[PDB]
Amino acid sequence: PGVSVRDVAAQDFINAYASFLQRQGKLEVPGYVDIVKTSSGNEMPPQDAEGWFYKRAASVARHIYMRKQVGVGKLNKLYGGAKSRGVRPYKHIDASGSINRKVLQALEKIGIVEISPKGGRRISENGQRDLDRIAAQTLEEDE
Amino acid sequence: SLVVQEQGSFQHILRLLNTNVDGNIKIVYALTTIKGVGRRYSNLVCKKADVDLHKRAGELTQEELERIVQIMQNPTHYKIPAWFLNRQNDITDGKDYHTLANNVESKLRDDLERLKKIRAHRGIRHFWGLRVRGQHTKTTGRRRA
Amino acid sequence: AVPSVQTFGKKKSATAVAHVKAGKGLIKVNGSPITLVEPEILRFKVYEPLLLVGLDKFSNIDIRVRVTGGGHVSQVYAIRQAIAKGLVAYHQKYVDEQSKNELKKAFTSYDRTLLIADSRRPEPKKFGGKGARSRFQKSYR
Amino acid sequence: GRVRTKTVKRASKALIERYYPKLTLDFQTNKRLCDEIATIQSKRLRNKIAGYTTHLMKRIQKGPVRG
Amino acid sequence: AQHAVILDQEKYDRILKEVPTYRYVSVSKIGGSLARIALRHLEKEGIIKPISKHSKQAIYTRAT
Amino acid sequence: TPVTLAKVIKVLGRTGSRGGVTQVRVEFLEDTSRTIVRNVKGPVRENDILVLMESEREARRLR
Amino acid sequence: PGTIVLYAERVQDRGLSAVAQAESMKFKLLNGLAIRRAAYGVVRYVMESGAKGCEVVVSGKLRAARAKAMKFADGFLIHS
Amino acid sequence: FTPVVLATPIPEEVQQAQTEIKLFNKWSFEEVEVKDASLVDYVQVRQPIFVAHTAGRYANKRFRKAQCPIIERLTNSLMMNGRNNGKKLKAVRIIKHTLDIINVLTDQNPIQVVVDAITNTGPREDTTRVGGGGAARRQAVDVSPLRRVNQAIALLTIGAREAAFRNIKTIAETLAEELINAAKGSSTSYAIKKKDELERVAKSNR
Amino acid sequence: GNEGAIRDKTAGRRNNRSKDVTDSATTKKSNTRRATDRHSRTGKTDTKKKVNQGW
Amino acid sequence: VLKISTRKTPNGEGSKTWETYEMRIHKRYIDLEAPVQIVKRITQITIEPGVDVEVVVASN
RNA sequence: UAAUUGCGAUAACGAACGAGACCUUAACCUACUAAAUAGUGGUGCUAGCAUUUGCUGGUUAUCCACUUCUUAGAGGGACUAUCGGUUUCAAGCCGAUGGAAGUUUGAGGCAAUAACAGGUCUGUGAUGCCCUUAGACGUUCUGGGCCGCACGCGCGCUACACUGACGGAGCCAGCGAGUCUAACCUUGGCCGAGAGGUCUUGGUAAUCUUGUGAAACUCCGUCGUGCUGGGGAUAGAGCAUUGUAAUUAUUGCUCUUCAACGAGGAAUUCCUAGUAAGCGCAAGUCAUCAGCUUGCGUUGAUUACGUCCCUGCCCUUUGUACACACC
Ligand SMILES: [Mg+2]
Ligand SMILES: [Mg+2]
Ligand SMILES: [Mg+2]
Ligand SMILES: [Mg+2]
Ligand SMILES: [Mg+2]
Ligand SMILES: [Mg+2]
Ligand SMILES: [Mg+2]
Ligand SMILES: [Mg+2]
Ligand SMILES: [Mg+2]
Ligand SMILES: [Mg+2]
Ligand SMILES: [Mg+2]
Ligand SMILES: [Mg+2]
Ligand SMILES: [Mg+2]
Ligand SMILES: [Mg+2]
Ligand SMILES: [Mg+2]
Ligand SMILES: [Mg+2]
Ligand SMILES: [Mg+2]
Ligand SMILES: [Mg+2]
Ligand SMILES: [Mg+2]
Ligand SMILES: [Mg+2]
Ligand SMILES: [Mg+2]
Ligand SMILES: [Mg+2]
Repeated sequence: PGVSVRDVAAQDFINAYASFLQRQGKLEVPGYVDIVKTSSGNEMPPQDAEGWFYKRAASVARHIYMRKQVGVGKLNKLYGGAKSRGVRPYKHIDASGSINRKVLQALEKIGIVEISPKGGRRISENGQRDLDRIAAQTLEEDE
Repeated sequence: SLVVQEQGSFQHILRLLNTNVDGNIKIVYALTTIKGVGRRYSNLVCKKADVDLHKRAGELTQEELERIVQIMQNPTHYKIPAWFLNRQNDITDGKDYHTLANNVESKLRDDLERLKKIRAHRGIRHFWGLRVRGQHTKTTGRRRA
Repeated sequence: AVPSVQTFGKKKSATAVAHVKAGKGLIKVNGSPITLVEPEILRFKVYEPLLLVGLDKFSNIDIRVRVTGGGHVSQVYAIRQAIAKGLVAYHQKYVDEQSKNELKKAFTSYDRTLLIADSRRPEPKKFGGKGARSRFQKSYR
Repeated sequence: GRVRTKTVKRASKALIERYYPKLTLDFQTNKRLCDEIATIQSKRLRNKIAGYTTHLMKRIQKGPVRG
Repeated sequence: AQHAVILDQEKYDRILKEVPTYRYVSVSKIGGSLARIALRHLEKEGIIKPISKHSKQAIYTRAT
Repeated sequence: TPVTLAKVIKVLGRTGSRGGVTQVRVEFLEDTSRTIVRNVKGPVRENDILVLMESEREARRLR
Repeated sequence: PGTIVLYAERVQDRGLSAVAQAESMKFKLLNGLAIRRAAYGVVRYVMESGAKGCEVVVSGKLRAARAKAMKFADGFLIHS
Repeated sequence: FTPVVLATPIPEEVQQAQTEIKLFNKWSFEEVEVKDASLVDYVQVRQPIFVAHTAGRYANKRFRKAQCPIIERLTNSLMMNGRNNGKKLKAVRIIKHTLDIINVLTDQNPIQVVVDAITNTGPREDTTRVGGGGAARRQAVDVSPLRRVNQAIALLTIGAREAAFRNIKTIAETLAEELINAAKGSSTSYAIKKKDELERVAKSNR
Repeated sequence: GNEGAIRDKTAGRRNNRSKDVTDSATTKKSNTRRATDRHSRTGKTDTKKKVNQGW
Repeated sequence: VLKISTRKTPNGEGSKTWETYEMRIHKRYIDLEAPVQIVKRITQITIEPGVDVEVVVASN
C-alpha cells in the first residue's frame, strides 16, 4: 500500500523502535544513564533501566519527523511535567537539557537527524527512511 | 516477566547493617529502613552490583549482599559521583562521605553540637529547639513541642 | 481542480478545518488516519458520522482535517462537527438536494451538536473569588 | 423574563394609532417600516417596537383592546 | 507483609486448580504485585479468555 | 404486596414550609376517573405516574 | 527650539464646557461671593449660554466646622 | 452485512457494528426494558449511542435532564469529590470496564442489569421534616418518578465510591458488585440498604 | 552575648511550654468607641446665624 | 487591549473592589507603489490629530 | 416583572431622572471589502514508503489563484419568533418547532435622590488648625526591626492515596508581556546530573521568544494495602543563581533526615451550566522572591428550576412625648 508514521498507533509504534534500536547496538549512550532523574521535576529515574534511552530515542525522532525542526529547549518543555514542590502547588518545569541534547547527537552520529539551518535539528533524509520501514514492521502486528 | 517458583531459599526475615528487612517486600524497595537511605541512592546501587530488582527480598542469594554494602560503605572507589551523597566537603577533611547507620543519628549531633560549640546563631536556635531556617514562628508549629 | 469544498467545526476554543476532496475516500486528521487518534474511548464519537449516514458514502470523496487550539477533547467534538458539515456541503454543490436533505435529516435526528455549532462558552470571572460564579470564603468576624 | 418597557409600548400604540393601512401583521415588514417611518436610535430598540406592534396587530384582528 | 505475597511454593499448586469455576478474574493467598503478571503467564496456555483489554483493570474468563 | 397505579391528572402547587413538596391530584389506572390526591418530594410535571403503598390514606397540606 | 510652538485659541461659548465654569465659581467664592448667589449665578449663566442642563455641587465647610453640601441644578440631565 | 472498504482502514470490527441493529460498542440497546411501570418515560434507554460522552445542554430547562441517555447520567455521577471533578474520560473508562464485568456472571444484557439496578433503589416513599411545632415528626412522602432515579443512581455510586476506598478492589468492581445486588435487591448493596431504611421510616409516620 | 543567650537558662520552648498563657491573649476587640460615634464630643456647636452667613 | 487592573480605593478599606481600565490600539499598514514626489503630497494633509503616521521604504 | 417592569383598577391625565434604552465583551454569517506581520488550494523545486497514477513532509516568496479557516472594517441578524397551552384569555408566563443565539441572549460597563461623624492627613507640591523645627518629629548615612514565640482567631497551600503515587509514553489551550541610550522577552550550538553556565541569533513585535509541545487528562508498566512507594513538615551536608550585601537560612538543584496526618466535634462558607469543582497559565508585584490577587483557557458534574422555615433586608399599615430623630 504505502505506509507512514502517521498511519501507526503512537505507543505500540514507538516501543517497536525501542525493540529495534535496543537489538541493533549502535547507540553511543553517554554512559551516565544509571542515575539521571530526567528532570529536576521528577522524583525518580525511569524504571526500564537497561534501556529507556531507546524508548526516549524512539520518541526522540517521531517528534522530530512530524515537524520542521526543534532545539534542545523545546524537548525539555515536552517531557518536563509537573513538579510537586512538596507542600507548595504543582508547577511545570522543563526536563533535563543534556539527557536530550545528546540523545540528539548520540543518534545523529548514527544519522537520523540533521543539524538544521534556521536553528534546530531537522529529520534526516536517511532517517526519513528509517521511516516507513518503521511500522511496515508494526503493521505486521495485525498483518 | 513470567512466574517462577523457587525453593526455600526464600527467608522471611534477615537483619543486616544493624537493620531488619522483610523478605516479602521488594529488594529495590525495602532497603530503606536503614538511615541515610533514599529510594534513589538505593535504586542506583543494585545493578551497579549486578542484581536484578524485579524480585523480592528473602531472595537474591547472599554472595552479592556481602558486597552490595562495600558499594555503599565505599561508594566512590566504585563509581558513584560526589554530588549523590549526604556529606561532601564534609566539614573538616574535605572528603566526601555517605553516612548510613545509627551513625547518621550520630553525624547529625557532630554538626549540631559544632554550631553550639561555636556560638553560631543557628546553634543557639537548635539548642533552644526551634525552627532554624528562618520560618515565621508565631502561628506555626505549636503543639508537638 | 476537481470538485471539492471546505468546512469547519467549532468546540469551544478548538476549530477544525476540513477539506473534502473528490477522491478515493481518504480521512486523515493532521496527517494521520482516523483509525486511531487515542482519546481512544472518544474515538466512536468521531467514528459515528460515518456509521449514522451509512458508511459507504465515501467512495468518491477525500477528507482530511487540521485542528488548532482546543484541548484533548475540545477538538474531537470540533472535528466530527467539521466533517459532517463538510460532507453536507459536498451534497450541496455537487449532488442533488433530496440526496442532501437525507443526511441533515439523518444527522439532526441524532445530532450530538453535529451540525448546530454548540454555543456554550467560558464565563469570565469577576473579582471576589477565583471562579466565574464562586466567591471567596467569608469571615463573619 | 421581559415584559417590555413602556418607552416601546407608548410608541407601538402611537403608530397603530396612525398607520393601519400600513403596519402589516408580520415583523420583518414592520421592522423595515420604522427605519423609514420612525426615528428610532438602535436596531435592538426598534426591533421590539416592531416586535410589539405586530403582537398588538394580531389581537386587534381578534377584537379591540385598551389604548 | 501479611499473607504470603510471593511464590510460596504450595501456592503454585492452588493457582493451578483454582482457575476453573470462575466467571471472573482480576488482581482481586495472593499479594497484589505477584498477581499482576501471573495473569498472562496463564494465557501462555489455554487457561483463559481475555475479554478485557487494558491495564488497571483486567478481565479474563473460563477456558472455552 | 398491594401496590397502586397512580397517574397525575394535573397538579396543585407547592405546599410545605420551605417549599420542597406539592399536593398532586392523581388518577388510578385501575378503576379510573378516581379520587384521592397524595403529595411528593421530587420535581414533577403533569402526565407522571407513581406507586403508593396505602391508597386508603391522604394527608392534607403540610405545616 | 522650533520643534514646537504654541498658539492661543479662545474657547467657543465657554459655558458649555465645565472646567471653564468650574474655575469660574472658584474665582467668585474666592472674591467673597455668597455660596448660593455665586453658584446660582453660574447655573443661570450656563443655561442662557445654551446647555440643555446643568448642575454644581459645593462640598466642604464655610465657617461652620461641620461640612455641608448643596447641589444647584437646572433643566435636564441623563446619568446612566 | 454488505461491507464497504476503502483506503483508510476501517475494521471488519466497526464495519460490522453500524446501522445493522444498533447496540453499543459491544452491548445491546434493544432488549433493555424497564421492569417498573413508573420510570417508563424517565430512564432514557432507546435511543442508542455507543459511548457515553455527549455535549448536550441538560439543565438549561427543567426536565431535559430526563431525556439524557441515562447510562450517561450514571457516568458523570462518578466524576465526583473534587479529586474527580473532571476525569470524565477517566469516568467513561470505568463504565466500559464496569460493563465488561457484569457479563462476568450475569449473561443478561449489561444495560439491562443497570436499569434493573436503579429500579430497585428508587425510594418510593420517604420522610419530610414537618414544621409542626418544635419537636415535630416526619411526614410520609412519596418521591417523584425522577427524584427516584436521581436518588437511585446517586445512592448506587456513593456506596461503591466508598466501597473502593482503602482497598485494592477496583472502582470497576465495586460498582460491579453493587449493580448485581441492585439488579434485583439482595441483602448487601449499600443502595438498597439506604433505600429500605429511607422507606421503613416513611411508615414510622401514619 | 551569644554565650549569654545559650547559658542563661531562661529560654527555649521547654521553658515556655512549662508556663501558662495570659488569658488576655485569647480576648476580643473591646470596641473602643463604636457605640458613641454619632454624638459629637467636641463639646461645641455651630451658631445658626453663622452657618447662615456661610451657606 | 492594554488593561490596567486596580483597586478603586486610595486606601485599603472596604469590600475589595477592583476595576480594569482599557486602552485600545489600532495599527494599520498599507503597502504602496508610488513615485518620488508624492513622497510629500500625502504627508501633510494625511493627518487628523490622534493618528501617528509612519512611512519609510524597505525590503531590507 | 430582574425592575415605580408593565397589565389592569383608578380624581387623576399625560412626562422626565434613576430601571430600560445605551456602551463593551463573548457567541452567528461559504454575503461586501482582502491581507509574505493571517492562512487555504494548485504548481514549480524537493525527501520517504509503496508502487499503478498515490500517501507524509521539506521549501522567508519559485510562481498562480482564493478568503472557508485567522484577522478587523462595514453591514445584517432576535423581536422571546411561530404554533400551541395558561391567564381578568390582559400584561404576561409555560411547552414544542425553528434557530448562532430564546435564563435582562451569557458576562460585565454605566448608574438618580439620600444617607455614614464608614475608611483615607501613610498616594498627592490637596488641605485647615495643632505640634516640632538644628541635641529636629526635617534629612541622609551605618546596623537592627516590621519575620521577633507558652498561645487565641481568620484568608490560604500540600495531603491522608488504588477514580492513587510513581515511571515511561501519548501530548492539547487561551488572556498577556517583552530591550534606548539598552541590558527586556529569548530561540538556537555546546559544557553541566541538576540547577545553571557559555557561544550567538530573532524581536520595539500578529513578523522573534511561541504551536508558549502548560497542567490536570489519554496510553503501558512497576508497586499492593501495610502510616505503604500515600504524605512531605522538620532537619544535616553540598552545588548554583539574584544582589553593594543572602547570617535570622531571598529563590533554584542534589543527596540524606521521613513527623503530623487513616475523611476531621460544635459550628460555618461558596455555588444552578461550560456554572460547580479539579487543572495549570499570563499579568500585577518584581534585582532576587506567590502558598496572594487580577485575568485566561483546559477537563467538566451532582442537585434546583422551589419556598419564607432559618437569616437578612426592603414594603405597607400602625404607635410615637423622637426631628441632634432609639447612639
Ligand atoms: Mg507535558
Ligand atoms: Mg511527560
Ligand atoms: Mg504536593
Ligand atoms: Mg490552584
Ligand atoms: Mg530512608
Ligand atoms: Mg434613563
Ligand atoms: Mg471570512
Ligand atoms: Mg429546539
Ligand atoms: Mg470615625
Ligand atoms: Mg488623602
Ligand atoms: Mg501630609
Ligand atoms: Mg507586616
Ligand atoms: Mg479574604
Ligand atoms: Mg503519570
Ligand atoms: Mg559536574
Ligand atoms: Mg510511609
Ligand atoms: Mg512523595
Ligand atoms: Mg468529606
Ligand atoms: Mg511573577
Ligand atoms: Mg499583596
Ligand atoms: Mg405619624
Ligand atoms: Mg436599644
